[PDB]
Amino acid sequence: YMGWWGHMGSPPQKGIAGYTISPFAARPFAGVVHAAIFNTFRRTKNQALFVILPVSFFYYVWTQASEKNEWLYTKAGRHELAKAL
Amino acid sequence: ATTFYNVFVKRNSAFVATILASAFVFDMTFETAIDNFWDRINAGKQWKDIRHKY
Amino acid sequence: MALRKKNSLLNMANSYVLDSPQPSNLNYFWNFGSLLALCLVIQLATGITLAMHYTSHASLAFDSVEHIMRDVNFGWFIRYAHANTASFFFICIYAHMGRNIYYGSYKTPRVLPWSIGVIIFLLLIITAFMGYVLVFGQMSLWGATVICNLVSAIPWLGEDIVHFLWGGFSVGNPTLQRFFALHYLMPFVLAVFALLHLIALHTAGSSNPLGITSNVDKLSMHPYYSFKDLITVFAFLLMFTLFVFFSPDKLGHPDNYIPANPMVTPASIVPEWYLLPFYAILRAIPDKLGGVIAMVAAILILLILPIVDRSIIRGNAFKPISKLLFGFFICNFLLLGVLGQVHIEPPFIVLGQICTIFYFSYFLILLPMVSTIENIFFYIGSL
Amino acid sequence: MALRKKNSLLNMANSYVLDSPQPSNLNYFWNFGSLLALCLVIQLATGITLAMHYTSHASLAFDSVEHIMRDVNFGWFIRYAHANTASFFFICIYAHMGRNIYYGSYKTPRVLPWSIGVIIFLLLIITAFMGYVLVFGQMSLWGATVICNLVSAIPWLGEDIVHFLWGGFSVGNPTLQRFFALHYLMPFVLAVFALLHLIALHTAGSSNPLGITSNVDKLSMHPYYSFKDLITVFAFLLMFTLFVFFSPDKLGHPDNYIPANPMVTPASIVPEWYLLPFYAILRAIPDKLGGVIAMVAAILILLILPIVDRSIIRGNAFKPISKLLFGFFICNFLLLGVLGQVHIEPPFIVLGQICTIFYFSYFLILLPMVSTIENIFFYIGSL
Amino acid sequence: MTAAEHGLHPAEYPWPQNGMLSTFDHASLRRGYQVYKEVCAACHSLDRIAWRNLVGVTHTTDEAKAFAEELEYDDEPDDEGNPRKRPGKLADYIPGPYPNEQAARAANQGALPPDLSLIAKARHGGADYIFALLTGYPDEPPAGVVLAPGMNYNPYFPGGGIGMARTLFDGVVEYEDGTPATTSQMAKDVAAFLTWAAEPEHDERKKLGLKAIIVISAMLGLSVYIKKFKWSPIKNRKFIYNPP
Amino acid sequence: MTAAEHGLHPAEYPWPQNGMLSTFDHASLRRGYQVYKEVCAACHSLDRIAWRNLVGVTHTTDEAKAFAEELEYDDEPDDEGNPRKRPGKLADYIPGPYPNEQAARAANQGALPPDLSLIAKARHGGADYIFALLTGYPDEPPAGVVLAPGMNYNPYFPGGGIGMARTLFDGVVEYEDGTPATTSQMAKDVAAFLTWAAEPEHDERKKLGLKAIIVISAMLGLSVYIKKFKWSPIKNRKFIYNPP
Ligand code: HEC
Ligand code: HEC
Ligand code: HEM
Ligand code: HEM
Ligand code: HEM
Ligand code: HEM
Ligand SMILES: CCCCCC[C@H]1C(=O)O[C@H](C)[C@H](NC(=O)c2cccc(NC=O)c2O)C(=O)O[C@@H](C)[C@@H]1OC(=O)CC(C)C
Ligand SMILES: CCCCCCCCCCCCO[C@@H]1O[C@H](CO)[C@@H](O[C@H]2O[C@H](CO)[C@@H](O)[C@H](O)[C@H]2O)[C@H](O)[C@H]1O
Repeated sequence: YMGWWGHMGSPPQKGIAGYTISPFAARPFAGVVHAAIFNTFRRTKNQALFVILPVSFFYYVWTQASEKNEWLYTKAGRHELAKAL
Repeated sequence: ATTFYNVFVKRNSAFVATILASAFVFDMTFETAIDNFWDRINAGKQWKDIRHKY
Repeated sequence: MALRKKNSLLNMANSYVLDSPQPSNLNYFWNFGSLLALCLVIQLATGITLAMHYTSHASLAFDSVEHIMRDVNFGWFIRYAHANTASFFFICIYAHMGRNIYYGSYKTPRVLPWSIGVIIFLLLIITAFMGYVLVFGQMSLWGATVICNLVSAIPWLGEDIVHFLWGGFSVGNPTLQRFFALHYLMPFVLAVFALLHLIALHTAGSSNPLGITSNVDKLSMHPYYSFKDLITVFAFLLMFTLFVFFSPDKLGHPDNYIPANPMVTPASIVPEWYLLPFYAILRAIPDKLGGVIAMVAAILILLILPIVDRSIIRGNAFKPISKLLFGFFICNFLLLGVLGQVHIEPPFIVLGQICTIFYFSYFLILLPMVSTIENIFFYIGSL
Repeated sequence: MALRKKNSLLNMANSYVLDSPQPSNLNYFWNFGSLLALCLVIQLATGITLAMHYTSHASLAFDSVEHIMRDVNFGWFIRYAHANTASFFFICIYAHMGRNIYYGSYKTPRVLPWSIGVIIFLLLIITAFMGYVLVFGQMSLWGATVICNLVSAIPWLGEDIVHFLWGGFSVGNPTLQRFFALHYLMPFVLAVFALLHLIALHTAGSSNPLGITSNVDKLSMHPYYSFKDLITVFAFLLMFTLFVFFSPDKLGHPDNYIPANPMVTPASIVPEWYLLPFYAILRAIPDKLGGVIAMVAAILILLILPIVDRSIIRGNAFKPISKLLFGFFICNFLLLGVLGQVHIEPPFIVLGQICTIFYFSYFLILLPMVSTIENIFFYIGSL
Repeated sequence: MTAAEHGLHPAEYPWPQNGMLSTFDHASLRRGYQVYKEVCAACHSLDRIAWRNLVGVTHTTDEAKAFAEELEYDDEPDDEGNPRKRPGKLADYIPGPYPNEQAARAANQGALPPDLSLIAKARHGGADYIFALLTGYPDEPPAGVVLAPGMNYNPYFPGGGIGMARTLFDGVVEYEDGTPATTSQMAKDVAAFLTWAAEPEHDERKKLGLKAIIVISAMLGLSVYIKKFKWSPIKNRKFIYNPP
Repeated sequence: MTAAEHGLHPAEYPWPQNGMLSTFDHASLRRGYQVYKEVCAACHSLDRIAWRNLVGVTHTTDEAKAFAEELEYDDEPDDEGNPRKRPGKLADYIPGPYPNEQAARAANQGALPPDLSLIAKARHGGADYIFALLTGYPDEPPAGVVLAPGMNYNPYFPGGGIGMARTLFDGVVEYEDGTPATTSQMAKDVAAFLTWAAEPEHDERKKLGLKAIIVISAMLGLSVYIKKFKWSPIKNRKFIYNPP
């Protein structure tokens, strides 16, 4: 499924013209400030839920479990610990 | 800029020689600079600072 | 013809590091492969150097490690580099495997590099397990004892196999000397399998974040990905620097600075952090043999991803529901890791069982269901 | 398409061990390559096993070898197999190199496999030198001392380099522990170079005893050469059996059963037999640095055979004068070996110098002259 | 587990060596050596430290040679093969109070005082744990705590009952530099000294770390420039498509 | 070198163990143990041999336990950490006559009697050298030989002057099996015993060798048949050429 240069396995290409300029002719950091702020904000906003939802759920579950475990091993939690074991 | 390019950059042999010479100088000067800075932020704490009492 | 292409030896190197045609749109998650190569090179360099100063005999082992720390020039650095890079090796390998699962790198035509990859991961685990025993501190000894006693669960022959592994009736000098020899060897085996999985990959080439063919638009490995890999090499070296020079013991267990004592049992025997999720899976099953099977199955089940993923599309970039499921799967795997080092106490016991069920149900139920439904949604949604 | 050809991993194995096209007329001197592979496999298996029972610390090293001999089940066999196979490795390598020189295997288009072969030979020498030190008997210590002091001849920095190699001011514990780590490593390096020289060979294929092309008449590697290689595998195992089981110490020095003692100097410090010719060459030159250079040059000069052989015909099968010269060259190399273990006494001193001159004059004078004259004799003789 | 079973967590004290660019205070190290020597060394060894280790850290070559030369160590046997002693040298290790574990336990009601060479790394908390433990013996155990025989209450110790009694009291040591030897001062000095003993590369390691951080950061910045420079023709590529 | 500097080469004696299929004579091994124990052990150790090694070779389990139990070995310290002795066990090594080299040399006019556990492998000649040396002290040194003080003439020893005197004389041992204890008999038995001590796998090794030889020879024969079978189409190939 992959060939090599000259016969890479692409369907025939035709009709596309590609253009570019030398690295010495270009500003490598052109538009860096706009990208760093606006592009990153757009990219982050669109992915935020896929991180927030699972992280917040599993952090909540952990927090509840760790707090219960702590409470069960106090004096106040003696009776509930006895039942839990 | 032309002169500088022509002497130090154009020939890779010269470019590599200049990079290695610079690395040598950097290495020696950076050592000395860090040593002095480290001694100033940790002044009075090191053996070299209390050695004179003994 | 250029010499790099004409000469057969040069041409093999050329094919992997220079002319190798790569997709033009690999993101920074494609940098973990070369970081893993860097960890391997550091472990070989530091490990062979430690082997010049270490003594594998149980009467001298722990003291030889103190001699390295105290007397060998830069011995402290070489030891801390080796110990911390073992952790970084696992961070990079989990990132690399996470990328592979998210982007569908296990799908045809890349089943074979993925399957060899699963073996690489098992070899890493064994290598790191044996290396940790070599210190012969309290955790070294007691971790070896508990982990090797899992083999006793093998029916009929299990006990005999354990005595054979130990070279005696408990973990002692014979065990330590054999772990040294095998710890030295296993990284060479691992380097071979790493090379094999890249040769297998080279038939299809790298996948890419869109999941489509890159045969339409290729870039040479050098200079593009060479220079992209340097960025993460230096990011890695900065992380490495902060641990090795400023916090060299953060990732370790203080009990491993106590010499092994078969009489005294440490308060808690836990594996190194990178093994913790597998340990939580083992604890979840009450049966001894059950627990062992589940723990092995938790790794071997990666081999069925090419089958249970029913999607007609490679990878998750365009699959919102798959992305959510993947996020839950990852966070569950981290929670299993945390539960691997809590005490066996309520309510962590039941939590560990629910998380274990979710871990397996991702492969067996959820991914096949979600991938089936998304196929239908793509087709109906775009009619 | 057959799977062996279709699958890229299988296809690489296929290319070397199965479909590999070979000349149909290889004689039994083409069997040494697979015998060398067998020696390497035995050394890896026995060496890794010894490493599970050996202790590299100078206070325990010699005793760990006695523990292997006396207490480890079949330890005596594993140790004797490892020690004797080191000798067999050199017998096979000299036969293999002898075949290559007689049959013109170093000529174009096989300069590159021959040149990598010269490095393999150097790596074998270093590997075996370090392995012998590990016993830490009298010959181990004193041989390490005299051989490592040759480095002191390097001008200006020589003494500093020796102290750096030793890790101290004489051969001691630091030296032994580093030799263990490097002895473990070097065989893996040697296996890589062995593979490289076969990849380089695979472009031209094997030469054959007639020196002509075999592109006209090829045979698959399997089953023909597979089954031919088994004959010499069993012949080798019979020789191995007679040494390991019936005369396990014949090739060794009794002094290596005395523990290393820096005070007492053994009567005679000689290298292992397979290094003796190089030692005689070193002794021949009175100057220390001169002797070191000559000894290294005696191996590196193999690299110029592709240049000094002026023949238009590959190999010696049809060259009566070259065959006679080759016979003298071989017997001289054996005489140098014998002179490497005589005492520095008359008349062996002058004999060693004459044999040393003849060794070098084969490459520099005789082979270029004889090969030039034979070219003319073939042309005029067949007009 | 109960909090008692874990032991109370020690406060985070502001040690001089806390801080990416901070060394130990060598004057505190010297004072801590003196507390080890006059208090702890009665029960605890420091077996991984040789006299040469103190030189250029806490003491001069001559002071350390003087400490070594006051002791007797086993020499090689004489010519009749009889045992002999010699005075100590800089190469010698600091000798412990007991010949073996059995002697150590017999002197300490069954408990074995650990070697202190690694103790700062061998306990969660490090210097903070050592300082907290030494200064955290309450006059009276909390009501209800039943101590086993030969145990002392200390909340920092897991389980609460430790076989080591309180040993630091105001003025048990007279510091040679005139520092007032309070309980707190001696606990701070000895904790600093033991931290040094566990990690004597500390000062050098952190200075080399500073050099590494600077170089690696600069190289990271330059590698970003160079990557972006080389990639700009790809990033800037434009296409015009005319369907055939 | 002169022949004197090399030492005379020992005769080749026909040992029972010479011979591809021959074991040691175990009765000679037992007698040789008794010579070691009653003569050599005054000056020479056998440090690599444990009591368990004799069992099923020269002695029964009970005889060897009896030898071990007659001696005292260092035990673990008692509860006050004081030294203790225990009776020997089968696991213990046979103890040597001297505590150290210095004591050994002091008892032997400066010479150090070597440990004999490996001596049969550590000398050219093996058993033949040991037998020749023990039986080769002439009554008088050859005229002209000047012995250094405390040296004895023995031509088998390189240089001729050995620090060990003749020790085997007719009837210094009374064998428990009734064999006449002549100089020659005792030298033969002790040489056999020391050869066993150097190579205790000997008997097993040679029997496994016999099995290996047989199997490998058969496999060599069959591999020749199979090679020739597979190659016969190539070897038998014939050509007819008709030039185009
Ligand atoms: C006379 C006895 C004695 C003196 C004096 C003494 N210790 Fe101890 N120490 C012990 C004993 C006994 C233990 C073991 C306690 C146990 O395990 O129950 C111990 C334990 C410790 C521990 C380890 C506690 C743990 O977590 O396991 C540290 C740290 C310690 N001592 C430091 C010191 C320091 C610092 C000093 C003095 C400046 C000191 N000790 C003085 C007897 C002593
Ligand atoms: C009372 C002293 C003494 C007795 C008894 C003794 N030896 Fe020795 N033996 C020595 C000394 C001393 C040497 C060292 C001689 C030297 O190196 O000059 C020695 C050396 C040897 C050597 C090594 C010679 C060499 O080549 O280096 C052998 C073998 C030997 N003894 C065997 C025996 C045997 C067998 C017996 C008795 C059955 C025996 N010895 C009895 C004192 C003794
Ligand atoms: C994949 C590569 C490797 C990994 C993941 C790895 C992992 C480890 C680990 C976790 C330890 C315990 C470290 C500690 O806490 O002190 C260790 C110790 C050790 N490793 Fe490795 N290792 C690797 C390669 C090697 C190699 C190639 C050698 C060559 C001998 C080696 C030699 C050692 C030695 C001698 C020790 C004991 C001394 C010490 O603890 O630092 N390692 N290794
Ligand atoms: C020593 C450990 C490893 C090393 C050095 C290594 C190295 C690499 C490298 C350099 C690549 C190509 C660049 C990249 O995608 O990152 C790669 C790709 C890959 N690796 Fe790994 N790898 C290792 C372990 C693993 C493991 C454990 C797995 C799987 C469980 C795996 C599966 C893959 C797959 C499927 C690919 C192709 C991914 C793609 O381009 O789409 N590897 N590896
Ligand atoms: C080309 C492969 C090798 C050669 C030529 C070789 C050669 C040698 C030699 C000559 C000795 C001295 C043997 C003796 O007289 O006792 C030796 C010892 C040793 N070798 Fe190797 N060796 C090889 C591979 C290995 C490997 C891969 C290991 C893995 C650790 C290893 C481990 C040892 C050890 C532990 C000893 C010391 C114990 C002993 O003397 O038997 N060797 N080797
Ligand atoms: C570990 C050591 C070595 C191994 C395993 C090895 C293996 C082999 C094998 C299997 C072959 C093809 C079959 C044959 O001709 O015998 C071969 C050919 C060759 N080897 Fe080696 N070899 C080793 C060392 C060397 C050395 C030291 C040299 C040269 C100084 C050398 C030079 C060559 C050459 C030139 C060939 C092609 C010969 C021809 O077919 O005409 N090899 N080797
Ligand atoms: C030296 C000749 C032997 C050929 C193998 C050498 C190494 C080799 O192939 O290099 C390449 C640089 C490779 N990276 C890639 O493919 C790559 C492809 C796409 C994108 C990126 N980066 C994106 O941003 C990549 O980085 C890599 O890191 O692989 C190592 C593991 C290989 O080492 C070995 O297997 C031997 C041992 C160290 C495991
Ligand atoms: C123990 C060693 C570890 C594993 C290494 C396996 C063997 C070494 C293989 C690396 C060499 C691969 O390098 C290349 O591979 C291809 C793929 O088969 C082979 O290619 C060769 O066989 C194929 C078909 O069998 C032919 O179409 C081709 O003309 C020929 O060159 C050659 O061998 C070599 O040109």
